[PDB]
Amino acid sequence: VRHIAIPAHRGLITDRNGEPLAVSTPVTTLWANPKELMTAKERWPQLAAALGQDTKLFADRIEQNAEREFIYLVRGLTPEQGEGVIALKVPGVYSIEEFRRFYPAGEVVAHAVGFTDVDDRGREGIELAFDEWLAGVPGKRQVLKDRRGRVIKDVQVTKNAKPGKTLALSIDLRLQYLAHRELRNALLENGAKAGSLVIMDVKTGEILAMTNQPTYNPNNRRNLQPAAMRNRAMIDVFEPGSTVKPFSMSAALASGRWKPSDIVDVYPGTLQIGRYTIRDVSRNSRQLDLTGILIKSSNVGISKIAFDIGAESIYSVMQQVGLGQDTGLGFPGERVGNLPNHRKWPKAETATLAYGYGLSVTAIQLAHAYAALANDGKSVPLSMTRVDRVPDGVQVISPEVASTVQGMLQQVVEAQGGVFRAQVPGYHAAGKSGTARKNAYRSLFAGFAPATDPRIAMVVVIDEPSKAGYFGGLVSAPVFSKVMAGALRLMNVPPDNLP
Ligand SMILES: *C(=O)[C@H](CO/N=C(\CCC(=O)O)C(=O)O)NC(=O)/C(=N\OCc1cc(=O)c(O)cn1O)c1csc(N)n1
Repeated sequence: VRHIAIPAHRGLITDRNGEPLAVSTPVTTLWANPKELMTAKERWPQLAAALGQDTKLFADRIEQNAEREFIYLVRGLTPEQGEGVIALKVPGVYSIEEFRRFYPAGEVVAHAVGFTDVDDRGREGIELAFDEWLAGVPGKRQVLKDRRGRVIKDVQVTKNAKPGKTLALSIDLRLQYLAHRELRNALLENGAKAGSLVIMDVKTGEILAMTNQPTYNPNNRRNLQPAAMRNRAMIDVFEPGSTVKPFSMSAALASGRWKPSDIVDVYPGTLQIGRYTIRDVSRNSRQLDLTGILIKSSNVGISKIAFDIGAESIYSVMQQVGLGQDTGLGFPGERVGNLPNHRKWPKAETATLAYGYGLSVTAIQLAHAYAALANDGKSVPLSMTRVDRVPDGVQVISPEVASTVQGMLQQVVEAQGGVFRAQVPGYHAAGKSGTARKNAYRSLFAGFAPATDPRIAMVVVIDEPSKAGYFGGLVSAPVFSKVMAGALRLMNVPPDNLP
């Protein structure tokens, strides 16, 4: 080794507004030439103490490595701590300017921003996904070692350590803080195991917030269990249940055979498909219109519509909105989930698909799907980075069918017997709850607002609420209301519910 690489300054990660999220902070690494340290043995106890180390263990280490010309003493200390060891004037001890990451928002954006390893290389989240952009390239400086390893002179500074590039995230730190606090509070109040909350800008494909509970302080990574490190919104796959019925309804409305005032008979709240029985959660209905099917979350109702239209039209919509499909985000450990397909769709698979059983999705897929519906049936590619020029997007559902589904979803939140807990102060809000049985449950609420001209889509996933109430509308809906209210206010969205 006659040439050494100067660690590059890792690029700044900021939120959409330039609020710092990952900052490269100067640190100092101490290394030694054992052949030189072996000539200053009386100095070892002073040095042993200065680096923390036990006196005899430190000496054993230098005696074993006595023939080597380089070893690390201690990596990434505070510059002043490094200074304090250099000030001892121990022959063979040399310093290196190094970089370590500091995460100002800490636990609030841990899962999204991720973290770097010992070597300042991206390991998790955005740190890894954008490692090439962030890392830059180290620089080579020529050194002059006589023979014993003693540095005489820096001959030629050929290549300079090119710093990493800045990266602005789509995340709004104000919305992220609001989402994190409200999800944390919901978990406490419901005695929940875990939770996820995703906020999307419907017009840009931007992830405005992505929070998971439990979270970790990335700055104090020691002791940590992977349960708090899981980026659940992108990794945890679940059956979306009744939250996918608006998509089955979109295929119904696009077929030409269905209108919202159409009536379905769901009595007695059960439907036998030979060996299999479709069962409604509440079984006190007979005739329901299409909005009623969504309000009462009738699996029987949607299965009957599904038999009429075919599972092919339902599969298509779900697939086009991104459920069980690649998000193109390239995040570490990102699960794609599953949208089963068939040549010939059997009656049982048709029903289960219509009501969200069998298929598995991520919180991120569900939010993106709701964003397409909120964005007048137009799907915009997902983004974790600030979007300056909006991509063209794909018309996945017709503007008219999307507008009708929106009105129905507004009625799911507003109408008698609906999800009144999702209601947003001064705005019309639209959405659908879900309760997936795992005897444990996953509480879901997906929606968007203002129901008039939608701006933001939101998915709230509450994993295992241990209180008497577990339905998505009891558990996840009040979280949506609070976070949606705060987000509409922060983005200065005009109210649509005035006289
Ligand atoms: C939608 O998510 C449905 C219906 O329940 N949804 C509710 C409950 C509130 C209410 O309407 O009274 C909501 O909107 O919050 N979810 C289910 O049907 C699921 N589980 O419930 C039990 C169940 C499961 C099942 O497979 C079945 O055929 C019948 N029942 O009763 C569910 C759907 S996917 C999954 N893992 N669970």
